[PDB]
Amino acid sequence: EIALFKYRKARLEPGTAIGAIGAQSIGEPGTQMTLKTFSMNVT
Amino acid sequence: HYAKIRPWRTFRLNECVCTPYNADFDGDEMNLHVPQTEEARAEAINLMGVKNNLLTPKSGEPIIAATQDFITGSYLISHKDSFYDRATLTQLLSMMSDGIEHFDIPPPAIMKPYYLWTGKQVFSLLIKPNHNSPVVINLDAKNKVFVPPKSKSLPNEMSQNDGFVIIRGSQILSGVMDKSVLGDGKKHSVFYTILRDYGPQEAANAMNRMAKLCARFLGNRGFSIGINDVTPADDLKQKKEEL
Amino acid sequence: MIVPVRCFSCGKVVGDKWESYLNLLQEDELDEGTALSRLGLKRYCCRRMILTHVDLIEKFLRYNPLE
Amino acid sequence: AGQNATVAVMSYSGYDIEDALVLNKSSIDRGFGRCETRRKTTTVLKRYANHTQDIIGGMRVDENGDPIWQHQSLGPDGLGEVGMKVQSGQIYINKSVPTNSADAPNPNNVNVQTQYREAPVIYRGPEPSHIDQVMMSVSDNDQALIKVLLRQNRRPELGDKFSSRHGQKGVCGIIVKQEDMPFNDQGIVPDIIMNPHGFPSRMTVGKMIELISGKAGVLNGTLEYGTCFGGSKLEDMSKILVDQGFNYSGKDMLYSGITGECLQAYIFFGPIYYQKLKHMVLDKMHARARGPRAVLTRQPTEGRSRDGGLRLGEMERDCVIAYGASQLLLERLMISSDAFEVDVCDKCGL
Amino acid sequence: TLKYICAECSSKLSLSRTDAVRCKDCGHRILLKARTKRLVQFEAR
Amino acid sequence: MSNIVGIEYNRVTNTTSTDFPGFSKDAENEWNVEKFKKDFEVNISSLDAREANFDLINIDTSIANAFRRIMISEVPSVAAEYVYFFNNTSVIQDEVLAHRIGLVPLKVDPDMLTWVDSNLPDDEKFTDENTIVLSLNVKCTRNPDAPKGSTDPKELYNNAHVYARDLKFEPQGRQSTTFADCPVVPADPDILLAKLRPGQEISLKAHCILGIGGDHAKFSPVSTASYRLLPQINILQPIKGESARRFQKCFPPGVIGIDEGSDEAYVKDARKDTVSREVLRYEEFADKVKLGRVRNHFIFNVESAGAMTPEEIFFKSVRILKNKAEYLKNCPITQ
Amino acid sequence: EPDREKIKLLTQATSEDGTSASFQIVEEDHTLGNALRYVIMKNPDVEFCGYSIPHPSENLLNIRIQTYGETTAVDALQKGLKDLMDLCDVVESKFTEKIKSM
Amino acid sequence: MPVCKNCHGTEFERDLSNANNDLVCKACGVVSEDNPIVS
Amino acid sequence: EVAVPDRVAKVLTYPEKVTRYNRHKLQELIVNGPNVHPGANYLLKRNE
Amino acid sequence: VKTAETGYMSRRLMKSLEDLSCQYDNTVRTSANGIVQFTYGGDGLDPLE
Ligand SMILES: [Mg+2]
Ligand SMILES: [Zn+2]
Ligand SMILES: [Zn+2]
Ligand SMILES: [Zn+2]
Repeated sequence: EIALFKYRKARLEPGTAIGAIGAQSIGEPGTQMTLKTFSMNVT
Repeated sequence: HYAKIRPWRTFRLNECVCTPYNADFDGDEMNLHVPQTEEARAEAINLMGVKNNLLTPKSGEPIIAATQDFITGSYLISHKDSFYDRATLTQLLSMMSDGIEHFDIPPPAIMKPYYLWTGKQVFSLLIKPNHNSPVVINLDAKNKVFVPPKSKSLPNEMSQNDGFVIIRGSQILSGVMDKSVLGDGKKHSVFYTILRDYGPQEAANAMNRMAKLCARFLGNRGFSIGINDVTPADDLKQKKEEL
Repeated sequence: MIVPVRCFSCGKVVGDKWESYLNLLQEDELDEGTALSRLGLKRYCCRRMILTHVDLIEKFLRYNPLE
Repeated sequence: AGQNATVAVMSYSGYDIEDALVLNKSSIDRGFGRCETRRKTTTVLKRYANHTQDIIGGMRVDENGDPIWQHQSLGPDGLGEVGMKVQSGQIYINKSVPTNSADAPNPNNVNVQTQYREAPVIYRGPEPSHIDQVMMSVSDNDQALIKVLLRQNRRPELGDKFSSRHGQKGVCGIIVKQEDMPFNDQGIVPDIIMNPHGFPSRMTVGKMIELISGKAGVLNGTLEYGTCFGGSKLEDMSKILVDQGFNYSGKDMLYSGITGECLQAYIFFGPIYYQKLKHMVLDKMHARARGPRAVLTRQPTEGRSRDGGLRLGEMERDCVIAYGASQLLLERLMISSDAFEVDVCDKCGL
Repeated sequence: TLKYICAECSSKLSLSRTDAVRCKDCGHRILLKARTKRLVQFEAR
Repeated sequence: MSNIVGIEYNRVTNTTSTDFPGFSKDAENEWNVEKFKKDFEVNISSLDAREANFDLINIDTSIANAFRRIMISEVPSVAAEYVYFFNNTSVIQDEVLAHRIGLVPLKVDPDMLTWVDSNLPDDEKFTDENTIVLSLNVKCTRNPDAPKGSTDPKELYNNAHVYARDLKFEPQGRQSTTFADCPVVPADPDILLAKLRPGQEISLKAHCILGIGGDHAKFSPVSTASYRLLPQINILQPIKGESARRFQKCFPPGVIGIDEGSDEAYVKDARKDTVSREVLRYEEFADKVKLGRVRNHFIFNVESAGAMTPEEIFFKSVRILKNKAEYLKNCPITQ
Repeated sequence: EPDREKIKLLTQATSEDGTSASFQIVEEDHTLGNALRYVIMKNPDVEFCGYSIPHPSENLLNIRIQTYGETTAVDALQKGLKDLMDLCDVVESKFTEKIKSM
Repeated sequence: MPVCKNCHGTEFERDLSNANNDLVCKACGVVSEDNPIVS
Repeated sequence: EVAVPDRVAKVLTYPEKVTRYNRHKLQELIVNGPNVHPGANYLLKRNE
Repeated sequence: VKTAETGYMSRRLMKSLEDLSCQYDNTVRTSANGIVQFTYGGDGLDPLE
């Protein structure tokens, strides 16, 4: 009961700006430690 | 958010929700707005409420649990060795939900030679206040670091520290309340469990009865970082001098 | 400027604590600390004003064009 | 450029989270961090190129009643007094110019000075202030220059920045009455309490030496050193602290305020030179109502000066799109901003 | 009216409605204003 | 638990008083009003005019915190608030000078006055016991004399350093009745308020009020009303030999002493020292001399602002706590 | 005089018969919080009494006295508050009878 | 300028408080205009 | 909850059309006045 | 300099992905009633919860 109730609820509810959520998700991690140590000369 | 009318014209929000705003309290201004019609007010509070937004959508972990004093004071409450007096446990249990709701005092962990409640039972009382609240949960997790159980033992609880935690029936039986057990980490905290088990309201209520607990107790316990605290010993000095 | 009448953290009065300090530093000289010990200072947050506090009001009252 | 205060480094009352100080009532009440903000308002009265002069006469008595709320603090001279107060509406300096001289007629014998309408400048401010120095003078071109500055004695309120000189900032969180802060055997209640969490990740250990050096400087009498790469060391400093009778590390046992028993861990406390910044909460508070709008877009102005306006968009309106709010994002960009009545048509609907 | 304190020798002079403002024997140009004779009131807080 | 805490080099032990019935299997004795009266005898050291060192017994830290909390703030005092001015041409602005006039103590005993309301304005605020008015006026010129004084301005200018004794007292009607048997002065007459120059003038009229310490800082009659847990030395395995010299040079030269020759180190008295705990550093005394801070004693050190004796202060604190509890006892319960 | 301002029983925290009651008392602070908690707590009938202010800028204090089935928590505060007056009367009497010496 | 609804030709006063400063009439209280527009 | 202080809460309004349920509460906030915090600044009746 | 570049990167990432709904056919759709993926993530489930 609990696993199926958590699976049917976890289905994406329609009418949601998934592109906006994804674009806020990709643009968020602006930490970017950029460890340039060591495969040589790769960005 | 909702409104609240207090003096001393600077703003107050809370400190558990400081992580998404990334505030630093260093002269950082941060403006507010109000809706106007009756449509957009409910459109704000039912779709953008703080009880609904316990998750950042980038991976689905809880992001609003607590902050530095709350975690480091709950660690001092429930370390392994903070046996409370009945007066001290009484005051500390009343000073979380001040007078709005009651508690049922469990039998202590130690009988007739002096009755002392272990701090983990004290954190267990924080989750389940009464039998009228259906808040029974289950959890098993890890306190962000542990020395592994060096012998041939199947559980990870038989270590030099508490290590692996376990919750059976809204009761912690081993462990502390550090990071990635309380929040701001992976998806196995206590508040995430209260959320997924019994909705947003009890998840918010557990945080707002932990905040008034730990903020009011850590000012009473005491914690400082002196020059003796950051003193290198002579052994470290003579080891560095040769290494 | 002018020394406050009572110290900030504690509440001991700081009147008859400044002129009796400069009078004791000019005449009947003591080093720095036996002055306060003989004047009657015990708590060391009552001692962070007489030891501290350059006198600014004696430099502010200099500017009076024949008042 | 500051003020000295003893300070107990502990985590107290939960108002000590992230550079969140906590001050002391009846210690801040004794003149701790008191401010004086001075702004001048110079309105040079000029005579025009139309044979006129701006008379600054005022003093409408209105039936001998110590006159009205507009012209109360102005006196029978035109210029404001010294020492009288003003709270958001009293005229403290008068400026009356004519409007027939706004154009350029001939200097006829008709009445040019026939009206002396009132257009002064008024102290628009949230809090009352005083006048301490008003002067009338002359400029280069023989006209009556008037400069007046106003000062108010700002008590340091809650929301005000207080930063150490050693490198940690801070805004006060709450004010404690007198005795809820932990005292000692001598009974000295500290003034401020800093965050213990502000020390590790900001990586400051010289403040932890600064408390000891300040304690020995206020103890032994001598103003102590602490310059770069030299100064007074710690080895003799701990010897002085243990020779007077205090602890060798600056620590002390303290007694809790709300319960009276001891503290389980030791708390060290000593003086730090604490300077106050130019971020009084009265100088940074902002408001908005249905007020002034621009002549160009019929939207409010910028900053705080004119009236004010706090924009949202270009990264901020996209947040409620990411939530999925439809009617809030419609209302707070259409109805609350500007509701206009463009007429349209079907055939060539311009 | 006894006001308009000077800024060089502090003389109490009373200029008329047309003066093209000037001081007394000090030979100065600017002048301050004396304190009013009223009763200002406030608490000691 | 023997009423004593532990002192380790990093934390203390057994902070809670834990002396209630319901702690281990029985009645760890209950209240028993005859027993608390039988087992309560205090020890007074001395009473000066600005010092008291009277001790206490057989009570926990809670009501001792109550008696030091009400003593520092919740007992009334007397000081001026409303300072009316008259053409103050000094360099000090009137707010700071009136703050200095208010915050200085005023030596006059209370219960000669009553409390004031926030309503009934200025013509009815001061109703027959509210006002200790202190009128002041001071100004100087260049002193006609021939001193030299080329560095110090002492003999050059008249009364340039005004003091607290310049604040006079104006009685009117019934105000002279309480002045005849009780002449009013400030606390210390040598308190510097302002510094003036010739051409500048200070004249004012300050009104007084009866207030409690929660409002302002000048309404606190005690500078420091704290207490002290008495340090109990619990030295065992005596240290006779040449180690007693280092044991004396490590501790203060007070609380501990040595008999003669190669004897052990005894303890002189109890109320002498704080805890320096330098013995918890060396590897000779770290497991040999064990100290602690006993409860049950609560060494007081109070001092007056000049208003009243501390034996009146402690008595007034006890009486106002009893009145504050009685006002809550006689209150009816209404939901 | 019907001066109901100080004490007020919470209608949304008590039980049916009694045995537990939140007392919202006004105009009081930590001056008597631990001074009354210590006296009510050493009552062998009272098993859980603790005080906590809601917010320091408000002059409020909530205390929740839980007890067993013997006595009412309303009337338990009466006996646990008379005894603090008895404490202060004993301390005042001994201080008066001792201060007459020297 | 004398445009109003309940009265006619009265005086006016822009507000000093609440940062609102609209040009309002007297003795009944009607704004009788739009929001203020300044440059 | 964000604590909104009354120095910026008395200048920050919210419209409430009366709906025969809050008539007593809105009458209380009209008779109380806009100077104290539980009050109302402006009003607009049915007529234009 | 890294935050100065990252702000403009997150802003110019937005307008190409701002209008992207998810209709009741369990599909994700663009502004012109087009389609880019027939079920979201292959499963159709919420990546938040
Ligand atoms: Mg910042
Ligand atoms: Zn001091
Ligand atoms: Zn001159
Ligand atoms: Zn009208």
